[PDB]
Parts: sequence; C-alpha cells; structure tokens
Amino acid sequence: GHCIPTTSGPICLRD
Repeated sequence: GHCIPTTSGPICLRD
C-alpha cells in the first residue's frame, strides 16, 4: 500500500 497515519502514528505499509 503506502505510508498513512494511524492510532500510533505514521506507519509505512509494505502492501
């Protein structure tokens, strides 16, 4: 996917 914000913060997804 991509890098989006989350409950914990900005996470970089590898899908």
